[PDB]
Amino acid sequence: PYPWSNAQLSWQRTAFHFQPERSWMSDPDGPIFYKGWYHFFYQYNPDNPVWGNNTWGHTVSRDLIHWLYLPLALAADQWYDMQGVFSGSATCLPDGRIMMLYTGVTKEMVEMLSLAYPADLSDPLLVEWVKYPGNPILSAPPGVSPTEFRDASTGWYVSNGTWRIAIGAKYNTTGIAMVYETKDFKSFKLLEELLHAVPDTGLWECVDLYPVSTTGEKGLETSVNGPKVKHVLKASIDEQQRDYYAIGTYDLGTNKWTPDNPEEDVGIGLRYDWGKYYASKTFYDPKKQRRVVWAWTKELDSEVADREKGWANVQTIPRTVLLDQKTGTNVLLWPVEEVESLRLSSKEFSKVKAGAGSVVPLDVGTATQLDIIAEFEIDKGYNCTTSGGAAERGVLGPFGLLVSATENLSEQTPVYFYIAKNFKTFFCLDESRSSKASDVSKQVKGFTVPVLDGEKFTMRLLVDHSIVESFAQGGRSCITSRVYPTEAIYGAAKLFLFNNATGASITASLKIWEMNSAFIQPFH
Ligand SMILES: *[C@@H]1O[C@H](CO)[C@@H](O[C@@H]2O[C@H](CO)[C@@H](O[C@@H]3O[C@H](CO)[C@@H](O)[C@H](O)[C@@H]3O)[C@H](O)[C@H]2NC(C)=O)[C@H](O[C@@H]2O[C@@H](C)[C@@H](O)[C@@H](O)[C@@H]2O)[C@H]1NC(C)=O
Ligand SMILES: *[C@@H]1O[C@H](CO)[C@@H](O[C@@H]2O[C@H](CO)[C@@H](O[C@@H]3O[C@H](CO)[C@@H](O)[C@H](O)[C@@H]3O)[C@H](O)[C@H]2NC(C)=O)[C@H](O[C@@H]2O[C@@H](C)[C@@H](O)[C@@H](O)[C@@H]2O)[C@H]1NC(C)=O
Ligand SMILES: *[C@@H]1O[C@H](CO)[C@@H](O[C@@H]2O[C@H](CO)[C@@H](O[C@@H]3O[C@H](CO)[C@@H](O)[C@H](O)[C@@H]3O)[C@H](O)[C@H]2NC(C)=O)[C@H](O)[C@H]1NC(C)=O
Ligand SMILES: OC[C@H]1O[C@@](CO)(OC[C@@]2(O[C@H]3O[C@H](CO)[C@@H](O)[C@H](O)[C@H]3O)O[C@H](CO)[C@@H](O)[C@@H]2O)[C@@H](O)[C@@H]1O
Ligand SMILES: *[C@@H]1O[C@H](CO)[C@@H](O)[C@H](O[C@@H]2O[C@@H](C)[C@@H](O)[C@@H](O)[C@@H]2O)[C@H]1NC(C)=O
Repeated sequence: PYPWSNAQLSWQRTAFHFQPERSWMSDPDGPIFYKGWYHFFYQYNPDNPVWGNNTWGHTVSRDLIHWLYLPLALAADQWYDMQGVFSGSATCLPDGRIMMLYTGVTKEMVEMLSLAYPADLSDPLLVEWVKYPGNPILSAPPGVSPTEFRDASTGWYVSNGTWRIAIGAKYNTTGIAMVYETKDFKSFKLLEELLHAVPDTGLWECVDLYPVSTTGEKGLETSVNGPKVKHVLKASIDEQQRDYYAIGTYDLGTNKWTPDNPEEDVGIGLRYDWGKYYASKTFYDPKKQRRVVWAWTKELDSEVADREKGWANVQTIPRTVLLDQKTGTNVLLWPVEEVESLRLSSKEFSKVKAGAGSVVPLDVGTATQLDIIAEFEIDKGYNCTTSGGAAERGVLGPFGLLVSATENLSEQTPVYFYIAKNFKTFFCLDESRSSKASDVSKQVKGFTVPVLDGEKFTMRLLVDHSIVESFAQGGRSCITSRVYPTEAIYGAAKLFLFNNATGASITASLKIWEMNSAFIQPFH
């Protein structure tokens, strides 16, 4: 347990990530774009920087970056949600109505579906929210435990006025997605056919079903279906606390979602992000025609420090989701382009050489609010999770960057590539020496990333105080983590290009932008 100082703790607050004024924040709730505003809701504890007393916080922005706080949307003030207003999604009907479905928890820990809607649809800020007088609207079916009945998805249209929603759950150890039909969002009929099921995964929370285009570069409206359309099915795997997705096809007539590759099904395949990244939710953005993904990153320090600093957890910069057309077997996640409006000034590092076992300093000034874009070239079984990080030297790795580093390398956070034997390219983030404090996470995170002939090894890094977001090969693989250094803070945080390979030297070109505050404050 580290004697954290006020100066060390205040430094952890983010400059441009969404974060409430104080206290605990969790799952993204009912993201929508309505009347010129991006709407974001989130699990929020009014009382303490720990999970509990769940309410829905509410915030708005013109651009998905410059957020403005609004009053609480939903409180724990009805018998059916007295134990908490858990997560939920929004469906926007063609008549202009917004239906917000959420799970409310009773004093007996019973989870039941409820309906909320705006008190005034003419208000673009959607400040006030009303709970349907006839709540609660749906309780667990005979095969599902009433204490584990959660997370209604955004609905998709069938025909004749009927919509479909997904509620994840489990049969014994099999993860499942149930589908309910409705016409009025007040009565729900359980379909006999499950959306999909995968053995040995466990509880599926926060289930997401959405379509992706195979030809374009735009997101698809949630109800879009066809023979040229593929469907991503995503679930939060409760037992692991990590989000998994799979690429497949969905048939309206059958209601079955079928994976493109059974060996990479939901829960046993790929993730949006290989780091700390949970309860991810997507919404369709009509203005720029994107599908955007929200996900929260938990603190990786001690609860003692969380209580000391008075706040816990952040949301990541929202990302676009698009099908990787060059592989056909993964998605591409990339920060929304509006993050670039935070860029103040740039510095370029052209063709910087880094020999075997070397470390090259990159003078950028302050290295705590950065947007880094780098390309790597190599001049003329492994597993990130069980590797020794940047210390484990190989013939063609590890090489990459050192963020949140100290002058004398006493604290460092490597984000790196590793080429192992055909070639498997690994992308990892190494926490093992991030901080001199022992009451923080020290794991090494990462996975393989596809690298195609003719491509340079590229990485993007978003450095924002206590949170780093990393992107390999244009977003084929992402790693989000938290850092809590004791010395590598304020002016003392440095950036390094590093090569700890033995067999080769690397040549990197970089560009580094300093990043402004998102100026997240209350609404005017
Ligand atoms: C979750 O796990 C439980 C416990 O294993 C499953 O219940 C078990 O179902 C078995 C059938 O697959 C039962 O075994 C045999 O039943 C047949 C029926 O003709 C008989 O020939 C023979 O005498 C066996 O007993 C077993 O009795 C039962 N175990 C318990 C403790 O209840 C459960 O399956 C689900 O519930 C049962 C009651 C059936 O309705 C199944 O169809 C149903 O799937 C597992 N849950 C799921 C969703 O698969
Ligand atoms: C790379 O190395 C890591 C760390 O060893 C592997 O992840 C670990 O997988 C273990 C299972 O193979 C998990 O350990 C336990 O599994 C048992 C099942 O018998 C559970 O009952 C128990 O609760 C444990 O969880 C463990 O969760 C996991 N460790 C960590 C730190 O994540 C990894 O395997 C891969 O990742 C895991 C999360 C799954 O997705 C696997 O399917 C997947 O293969 C190793 N990857 C390799 C060898 O390819
Ligand atoms: C590149 O690889 C080298 C070789 O692994 C890395 O140097 C090694 O760093 C580790 C971690 O700090 C050192 O282990 C330490 O040992 C000391 C006692 O000697 C112990 O007090 C610590 O608790 C820790 O276990 C190790 O000394 C050192 N090895 C060598 C040969 O230098 C180096 O850090 C890597 N470069 C990076 C990450 O930029
Ligand atoms: O906040 C409600 C919302 O969160 C979800 C998905 O994140 O899971 C709820 C869940 O998570 C909490 O569990 C423990 C609290 O004991 C805490 O360590 C963790 O950080 C929390 O996120 O709560 C129950 C426990 O009561 C767990 O089954 C589950 O992980 C989602 O299901 C829900 O809508
Ligand atoms: C939810 O609200 C209640 C009443 O306002 C708070 O007391 C809870 O705080 C927790 O419970 C009290 C009795 C004490 O043990 C404190 O240490 C706890 O944090 C609050 N619940 C949560 C989970 O923050």
